[PDB]
Amino acid sequence: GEADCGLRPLFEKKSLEDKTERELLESYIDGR
Amino acid sequence: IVEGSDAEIGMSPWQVMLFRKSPQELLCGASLISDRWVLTAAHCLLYPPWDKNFTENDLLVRIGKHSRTRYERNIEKISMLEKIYIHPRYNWRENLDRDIALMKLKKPVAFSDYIHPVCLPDRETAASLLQAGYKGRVTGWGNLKETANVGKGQPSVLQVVNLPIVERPVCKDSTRIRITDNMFCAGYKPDEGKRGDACEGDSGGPFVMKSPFNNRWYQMGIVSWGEGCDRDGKYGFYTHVFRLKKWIQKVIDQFG
RNA sequence: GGGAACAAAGCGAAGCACCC
Ligand SMILES: *C[C@@](*)(O)[C@H](CCCNC(N)=[NH2+])NC(=O)[C@@H]1CCCN1C(=O)[C@H](N)Cc1ccccc1
Ligand SMILES: *[C@@H]1O[C@H](CO)[C@@H](O)[C@H](O)[C@H]1NC(C)=O
Ligand SMILES: [Ca+2]
Ligand SMILES: [Mg+2]
Repeated sequence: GEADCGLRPLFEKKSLEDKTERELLESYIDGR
Repeated sequence: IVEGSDAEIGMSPWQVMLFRKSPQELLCGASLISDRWVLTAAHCLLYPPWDKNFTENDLLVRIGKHSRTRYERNIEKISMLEKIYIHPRYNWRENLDRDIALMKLKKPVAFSDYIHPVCLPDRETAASLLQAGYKGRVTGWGNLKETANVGKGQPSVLQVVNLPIVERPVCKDSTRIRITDNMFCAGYKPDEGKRGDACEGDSGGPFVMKSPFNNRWYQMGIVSWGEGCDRDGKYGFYTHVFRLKKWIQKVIDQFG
């Protein structure tokens, strides 16, 4: 394990994103 | 959670509520890491300076919740604890070093739209993502204001806030308390204008990161301690999950 | 070089006493 961890049934598994996850992804742009 | 907002439904399906049987009250947060293991902060279970020393039968876990108080019929699941494991070097006397505990459930929970485990980081994932300036996410039903009795400062539903990881020397200079290599801190600096923090009630809850490499959510931190909540020049402190992963795995590999 | 080091004592946008 843990096979299928970290993938939310109502978001990643539906290819839908929550309202603020883009803020997390943008924080990687630079660093560090 | 101070200066966060309402979670969306199913936004944090690994969120667990630790709940006292008598009186009936919320104790802490926690996270689901498999169908029968729950991760939380040691000080939620054992803190002698507050005469706190819970046994398995004092507690429930409530999984799949959104409302703080309403019983969520056909959504939430309630499990009893089979056993509690406190980190054997947990330092409650000084600084809550290694503020981490595992709870084994009496029977496995079934996963659903609202219940799903978070990943724990491997070395590469931790080394890549646990960097100052990167943001993660903290969730809880804890207090809305530094200043739990007061119902105006208790949320109706699960709260969420995103916060950047802070450079270790800044964490260290912010406080007279000794910061160990098994902790990190997060929060906006006063010059960054934005606000937010965990607070009392949020301990045990997860600090999570979404991996840009495989789109999976990883728990990097556990809400552990602070001084006040959301003060300028103060930061929240978190147990460093990757640093204590060997212990987590040891317990799980050994105890079923 | 390998293991261990329940990240133990330590050492910056933290990544570097035991056995073979
Ligand atoms: C148990 C948790 O709900 C809570 C989390 C507080 C988080 N605060 C912020 N701003 N992110 N933890 C605590 O209340 C812990 C447990 C014991 C005392 N404590 C503290 O946070 C004190 N305020 C400071 C402290 C005292 C002694 C040892 C370490 C920290
Ligand atoms: C906690 O509780 C158990 C009894 O349930 C007791 O044996 C143990 O010594 C207590 N520990 C502390 C530090 O108070
Ligand atoms: Ca602050
Ligand atoms: Mg150490």
